Amino acid sequence: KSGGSSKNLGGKSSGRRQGIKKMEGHYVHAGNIIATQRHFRWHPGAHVGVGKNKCLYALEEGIVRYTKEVYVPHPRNTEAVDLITRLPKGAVLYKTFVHVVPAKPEGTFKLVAML
RNA sequence: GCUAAACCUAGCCCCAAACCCACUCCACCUUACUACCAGCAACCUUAGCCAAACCAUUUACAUAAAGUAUAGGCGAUAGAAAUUGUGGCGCAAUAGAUAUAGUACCGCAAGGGAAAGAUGAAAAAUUAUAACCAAGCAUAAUAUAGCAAGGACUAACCCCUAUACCUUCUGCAUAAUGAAUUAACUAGAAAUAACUUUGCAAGGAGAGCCAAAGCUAAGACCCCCGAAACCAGACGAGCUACCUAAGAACAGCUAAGAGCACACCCGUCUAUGUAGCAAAAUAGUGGGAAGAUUUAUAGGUAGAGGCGACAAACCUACCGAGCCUGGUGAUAGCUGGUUGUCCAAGAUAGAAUCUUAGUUCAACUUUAAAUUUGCCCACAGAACCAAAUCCCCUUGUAAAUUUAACUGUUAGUCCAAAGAGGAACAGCUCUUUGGACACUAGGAAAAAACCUUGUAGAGAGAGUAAAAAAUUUAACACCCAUAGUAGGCCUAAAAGCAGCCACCAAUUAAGAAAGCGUUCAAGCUCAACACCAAAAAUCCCAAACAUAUAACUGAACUCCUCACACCCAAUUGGACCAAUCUAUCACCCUAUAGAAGAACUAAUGUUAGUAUAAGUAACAUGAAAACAUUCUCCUCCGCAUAAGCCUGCGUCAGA
RNA sequence: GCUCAUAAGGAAAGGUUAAAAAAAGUAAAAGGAACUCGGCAAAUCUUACCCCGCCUGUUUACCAAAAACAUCACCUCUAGCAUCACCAGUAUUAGAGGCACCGCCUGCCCAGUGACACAUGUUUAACGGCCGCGGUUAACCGUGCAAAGGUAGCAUAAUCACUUGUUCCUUAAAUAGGGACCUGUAUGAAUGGCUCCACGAGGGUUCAGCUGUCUCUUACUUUUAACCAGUGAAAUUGACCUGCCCGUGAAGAGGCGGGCAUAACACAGCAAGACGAGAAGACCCUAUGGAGCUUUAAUUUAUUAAUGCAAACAGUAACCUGCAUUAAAAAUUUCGGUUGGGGCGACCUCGGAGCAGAACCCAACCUCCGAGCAGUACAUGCUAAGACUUCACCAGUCAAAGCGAACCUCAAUUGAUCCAAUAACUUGACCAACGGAACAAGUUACCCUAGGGAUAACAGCGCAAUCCUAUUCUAGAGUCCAUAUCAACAAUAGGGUUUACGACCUCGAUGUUGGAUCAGGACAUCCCGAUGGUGCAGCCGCUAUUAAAGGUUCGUUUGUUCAACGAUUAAAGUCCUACGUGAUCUGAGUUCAGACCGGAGUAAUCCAGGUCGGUUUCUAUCUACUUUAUUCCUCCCUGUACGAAAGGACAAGAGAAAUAAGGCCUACUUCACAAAGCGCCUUCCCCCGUAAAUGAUAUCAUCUCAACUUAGAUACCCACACCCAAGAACAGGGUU
RNA sequence: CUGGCGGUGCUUCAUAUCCCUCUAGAGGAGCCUGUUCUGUAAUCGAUAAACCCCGAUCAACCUCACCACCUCUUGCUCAGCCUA
RNA sequence: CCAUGAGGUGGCAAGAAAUGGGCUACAUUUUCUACCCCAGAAACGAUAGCCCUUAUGAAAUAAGGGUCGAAGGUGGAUUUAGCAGUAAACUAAGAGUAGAGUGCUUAGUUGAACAGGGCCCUGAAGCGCGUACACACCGCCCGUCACCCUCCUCAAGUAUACUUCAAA
Ligand SMILES: [Mg+2]
Ligand SMILES: [Mg+2]
Ligand SMILES: [Mg+2]
Ligand SMILES: [Mg+2]
Ligand SMILES: [Mg+2]
Ligand SMILES: [Mg+2]
Ligand SMILES: [Mg+2]
Ligand SMILES: [Mg+2]
Ligand SMILES: [Mg+2]
Ligand SMILES: [Mg+2]
Ligand SMILES: [Mg+2]
Ligand SMILES: [Mg+2]
Ligand SMILES: [Mg+2]
Ligand SMILES: [Mg+2]
Ligand SMILES: [Mg+2]
Ligand SMILES: [Mg+2]
Ligand SMILES: [Mg+2]
Ligand SMILES: [Mg+2]
Ligand SMILES: [Mg+2]
Ligand SMILES: [Mg+2]
Ligand SMILES: [Mg+2]
Ligand SMILES: [Mg+2]
Ligand SMILES: [Mg+2]
Ligand SMILES: [Mg+2]
Ligand SMILES: [Mg+2]
Ligand SMILES: [Mg+2]
Ligand SMILES: [Mg+2]
Ligand SMILES: [Mg+2]
Ligand SMILES: [Mg+2]
Ligand SMILES: [Mg+2]
Ligand SMILES: [Mg+2]
Ligand SMILES: [Mg+2]
Ligand SMILES: [Mg+2]
Ligand SMILES: [Mg+2]
Ligand SMILES: [Mg+2]
Ligand SMILES: [Mg+2]
Ligand SMILES: [Mg+2]
Ligand SMILES: [Mg+2]
Ligand SMILES: [Mg+2]
Ligand SMILES: [Mg+2]
Ligand SMILES: [Mg+2]
Ligand SMILES: [Mg+2]
Ligand SMILES: [Mg+2]
Ligand SMILES: [Mg+2]
Ligand SMILES: [Mg+2]
Ligand SMILES: [Mg+2]
Ligand SMILES: [Mg+2]
Ligand SMILES: [Mg+2]
Ligand SMILES: [Mg+2]
Ligand SMILES: [Mg+2]
Ligand SMILES: [Mg+2]
Ligand SMILES: [Mg+2]
Ligand SMILES: [Mg+2]
Ligand SMILES: [Mg+2]
Ligand SMILES: [Mg+2]
Ligand SMILES: [Mg+2]
Ligand SMILES: [Mg+2]
Ligand SMILES: [Mg+2]
Ligand SMILES: [Mg+2]
Ligand SMILES: [Mg+2]
Ligand SMILES: [Mg+2]
Ligand SMILES: [Mg+2]
Ligand SMILES: [Mg+2]
Ligand SMILES: [Mg+2]
Ligand SMILES: [Mg+2]
Ligand SMILES: [Mg+2]
Ligand SMILES: [Mg+2]
Ligand SMILES: [Mg+2]
Ligand SMILES: [Mg+2]
Ligand SMILES: [Mg+2]
Ligand SMILES: [Mg+2]
Ligand SMILES: [Mg+2]
Ligand SMILES: [Mg+2]
Ligand SMILES: [Mg+2]
Ligand SMILES: [Mg+2]
Ligand SMILES: [Mg+2]
Ligand SMILES: [Mg+2]
Ligand SMILES: [Mg+2]
Ligand SMILES: [Mg+2]
Ligand SMILES: [Mg+2]
Repeated sequence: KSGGSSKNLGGKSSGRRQGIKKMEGHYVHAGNIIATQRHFRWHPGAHVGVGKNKCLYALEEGIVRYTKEVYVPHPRNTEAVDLITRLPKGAVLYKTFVHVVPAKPEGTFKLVAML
């Protein structure tokens, strides 16, 4: 027995727990993490921030909603521009975005005093 | 009825209170119980087990301050002061002091250690109580068969049923340990904190301690036996190893640490013995037997040591270092056990750990309480390199979150599918989804895991779920033969089959040839025409019928009369209760509260008697006789003494 | 100290019979070691060899008595001296060591350790070592390195498999014994190499004699056994009203599912089972439980002696005490985890790919890819709503804003407490055994203890990777000729007999192989019986089926079944029986303590290396048991049938020999009023596998898984008391 | 006994000789010149005094009698023979 | 014996590998110029190609005429002859090549040292010693392992033949 005992070590990693934390229809508050995962899964949509680990987190109190909108990234990403140019005429990427439909308003004009 | 069973009084533990004893007569440090004569003696840090999962520094010897400061491989732990101020809710011969006594017994020695008895006013009462109560036997031996029991039965057996208990482990009669019963003893002491009920309240408690509803007081919770092994000093050279002083022994024969051979020293081998003669024996063959020889007496060498012709052998039957005392009831992830009745809830994804036989967290489970949403939920929502899964309103329901507690689980096995390595094998090792087993019920033969089925009782009632293996392949249409010829290439040769070509066509109507056999041709058929699966070793294993009408039998499942808390491992929450003492009327034996040395089918548990092999193994005493005496055999044995014992086969009376 | 057998000293037989088994003695018809690993009890009394040890002597009282231990002889080192020994001694004297007398010898090396301050070197008779690559079965060439590179010598060793060596004998067989070869690659010199005078309870062979060890055992006495009288234990027991076969069953059933059986107890033997009975298996494994031994493992020098300093006095311009070093040997401790049993090999932290395919999720002694970092600012600044969170915790990740300036990329890429530096921001780990004791090794076959078949060596159990047996298409051979016969590439069925594989009860015990008596069963049949084919002119042969009623040798070696060989008969078959049977036996060794040979190891110890020897218990309780024809040789068949000659048979009858069983002492022996064999008599029935009349499905033909015919139980029996050929008692026969 | 030989002894000579002194050149590169011969169809004889600036006083062919290609029996020679 | 011969075109004349010799020049009077012996400076070598192939010719090796006008670096033992027209320098004709240079025969000019001492190396002559040598030191030669091989001695246990028996 040599060269085939257990030289292929290293595979002893636990689960990273990276998925969806607030499914669609849930009343998420401002600041809660919506999901965490590697590689841009759900691109940022309306009222959805992005941290450093390519994660998402709600910014306003509302219900989470997912749609399929066209993808038009920033010209900075030369790789994205190249991939787009490599597509034919009638071609669309259609990525998965995330939205947060706001419920409450930003404020209300209340009566202070009668002068 | 033999053997048995009980008596309870002597004495023990606690403190409550004082501080105790001690030479008539001789004798006692030499060899202790010895009338008598010329020689140093004293003061010493205790170690160690154990806990930090090892272990070195470390670990204990009135109240409050305060378990604070402080010290501490700053971790396990240790831890001050100033200030303060004359009886038993005991024991009653396996209990109580070990005690009738520190008695024999082990013993040369330190050292360890038990029981004696049972009526009373008269035992200078003759004369016995009332038999009854466990274990072993008699009155009284068995009469097909099989966990010693049930339904029964008019009856014992005969009929059907069911695989001893506890512990472990996923799984049990298993052939895994425990066990002969009986009587006695024998194994959960409490903690910061938490729950319930009393009393007062922003205060209570009989200074001190706690206060954004708190404190006080009570009730309720933390097992036993079991090593190897260390420390300090005693006791041990009377046997073994060595040394010292003075003594003893060694026939004879042949002839010098010479040879054979008495006594004598040790035992290389056989046989018997193996609970024997002996916790190391009996005969010869064995080596020596004027010398490194054996031994009588006394003294010296004692464990971190002594000794040692090294056997790492011996030092009082067991020496890789003898026993005792006090630390040690040492420790121990480990074997074993952990006592009365009944009801209810009650099976776990994983991680860390000098770690996978152990511990913590998480998760499962239990108790009391405040809150409201817990599960299948429907459109929809949830990725570029198949069964599926998450959220999910109405809808079935009544379950879920949290607070405060704390023990218990955290080694699993099998089945259907995805698999992973192995041989697309293993009652093979490990995951994912579901079920079962650890929990009873009816079957597949005896089955854990397979099919059906759960809320617990009776009735000599009714209706159902699962439920009984089937099946025998081999013929065959079997009438019948001219020729252009030996076509051509190679083949001396294959002409019809060593090899290739086209494969025509005359027979009236069909192969330049589909097989067989020829070196080669010779011969025999055919295409077509004319009726035509079993075998392995103790002996195969339920009797058994193909022919009376499809439906029966078949549970702890459902129903019928009553009332229902009365079928889980570990754990948890509750209702009762045999015995004793205490305070209460009782008083032919019971109630309210206070306590547990409070409740035995087991811990190769201890004490006492008794079954079991078992009347089996072991065993002796030479013969006749007038018990005067005589006869047969053996002898390396016998005489006195140093070592050692203390009256230990003579008489008198009874055993 | 005495005569050691006599003037001393004692009674081996409680009484009857002599069942079975064992032991102590007497003899034995032919052999004298041929059963046996061994000449191991009893008798002769004895001849020649090898290894080792100088010979005597001692060792493990209590399993190993030696090939070990010690020295008369040689050699190494230390000591210049007197009052307790060493010493009332003095260098030829003593102390500490290596080897083994005597003879031939002790060849080389201080790189490394130790001892000598020897002015830098000595010491190997101290610890230890004496080499490799290509060549006309090798000298000598080309060389590399150090200390030399095994010199002499001995040889298949007590010397790692090769090993049962080669080689010639010793016998009928020789892994037993011995004459020579280095090739012993790991022999080889006072860790001593070789011969030899005497010797060995040391370990292995052998020539002429020897015995019951066996061939084949028998008769007698005693011990001893049974009954009648007495007393009188222990190991052990859950209760037993206790059978057998098939299958299951925590995996070998007297109590389970189905069948066979079963009147009651008692003695006389039994050791197959009740995984039988005595010891918390001694072999394997766990223990942050121990102890012995060894140092260059982690620590302290308590103690001894010498060193430098201090006080301590004499000199000038000599004893104690305290502080650190050195050698000795002393004082405490440990020897981490995984391993489909333990060591060995490998691993110990983290990220990704498939298992885990569509929220998360899960296993690495399953197959892979990577990292203890890498590049520019230093607003990588100070604050703070809400969340994710490697399935716990400790540890990690995103973030609206608020103040201050604007007009980071990557995937793991790491480090907790205490402690230390630091005036103070801040920093300190290959703690990788990476959730991390502040630093600790090797062995135990001299081991102890608490436990484990959670976890091993033998079994049982399940698989069938390996093998064997049969069949299927023929590939290929077999002179034409696949299928008389052999048989590739594959598939279908049976095996658990070999090697493993899994550890499911059996480590508070299942005693391990051969060899002895005894054998039970199965046929994949070696032979005796019957058939078909054949490369069958006959025997000798080959193949396929039935038949297990029977038989299945004598010996030489190595402990080994297996393993080689000599002669037989027709054959010297396989397999299971817990590698059948140790409560029937055996010890040869396999698990032990001591020693030797070569090696590993600085040392203790070990080679799963080789041998010298190594206490084998049981008093029976239960179940169960304890009395009924086989072959070979010979004679008429004889030289027959068969050819080309050699060669050479079928059946039947008869004589004799053995096998196993049933009997006897009158001849022969052991011997005597008996019994036994070596001596003598008897032993008898076919076995299902084939070949044939007669005809249909299938008017042919045709043996019948269509109808019908051929080779196709006899034996023993069932009316008190004395002796016995009957018997342990009981029972039986005779008693004119 | 003759001779050879001697790092063999003694004595006498060497007059560019053997040294004690002195001259131009080889021991530095290119053309010509040779040799053993790898190219080849290609003489190569001597290959240390006795052989190479020897046929060389010269290798476009003539030197070259060596083969790629053709030649002949009277072979200009009563041949060539440079084939040993 | 119908060539192993020679005759008709072609060729070898570059160095696998080793190398002597003739010329070019390795520098300060090298290379340049005047006085026909009145001085200095940079401190110089087409060595071969290409055509006319010169010298000829069927066909061209140092070339007379058009392209290298530079680059090499007096070297260590040893070596050649030279006692004076010698060593060393400065110029021409030509045997022979049809064909020629830097070679060779002849014809010319300038012109050293020491010209003295010894066998230490070498050669010769006279006396003499030794000789295992004689195709004569390039000799004989001694001892290391042996095939076709010729023999012997020792050797523990073995097999065969043989003397002694009775002279007791
Ligand atoms: Mg992975
Ligand atoms: Mg403790
Ligand atoms: Mg501790
Ligand atoms: Mg005070
Ligand atoms: Mg008492
Ligand atoms: Mg008491
Ligand atoms: Mg009774
Ligand atoms: Mg019963
Ligand atoms: Mg229990
Ligand atoms: Mg238990
Ligand atoms: Mg288990
Ligand atoms: Mg049992
Ligand atoms: Mg409150
Ligand atoms: Mg003594
Ligand atoms: Mg002794
Ligand atoms: Mg012996
Ligand atoms: Mg015994
Ligand atoms: Mg002796
Ligand atoms: Mg003697
Ligand atoms: Mg004597
Ligand atoms: Mg002790
Ligand atoms: Mg304890
Ligand atoms: Mg542990
Ligand atoms: Mg147990
Ligand atoms: Mg109890
Ligand atoms: Mg329940
Ligand atoms: Mg750790
Ligand atoms: Mg398993
Ligand atoms: Mg269960
Ligand atoms: Mg019900
Ligand atoms: Mg009791
Ligand atoms: Mg027991
Ligand atoms: Mg008990
Ligand atoms: Mg008995
Ligand atoms: Mg007697
Ligand atoms: Mg008797
Ligand atoms: Mg005889
Ligand atoms: Mg005999
Ligand atoms: Mg035998
Ligand atoms: Mg034998
Ligand atoms: Mg023998
Ligand atoms: Mg003899
Ligand atoms: Mg000796
Ligand atoms: Mg012993
Ligand atoms: Mg002995
Ligand atoms: Mg000695
Ligand atoms: Mg001596
Ligand atoms: Mg030596
Ligand atoms: Mg060997
Ligand atoms: Mg008896
Ligand atoms: Mg009796
Ligand atoms: Mg017992
Ligand atoms: Mg069974
Ligand atoms: Mg049983
Ligand atoms: Mg047992
Ligand atoms: Mg045990
Ligand atoms: Mg301990
Ligand atoms: Mg300990
Ligand atoms: Mg392990
Ligand atoms: Mg978490
Ligand atoms: Mg902002
Ligand atoms: Mg971690
Ligand atoms: Mg660490
Ligand atoms: Mg540690
Ligand atoms: Mg040993
Ligand atoms: Mg096994
Ligand atoms: Mg063929
Ligand atoms: Mg197991
Ligand atoms: Mg075991
Ligand atoms: Mg055990
Ligand atoms: Mg047992
Ligand atoms: Mg058969
Ligand atoms: Mg066996
Ligand atoms: Mg047995
Ligand atoms: Mg020893
Ligand atoms: Mg030796
Ligand atoms: Mg026995
Ligand atoms: Mg009996
Ligand atoms: Mg009985
Ligand atoms: Mg010629």
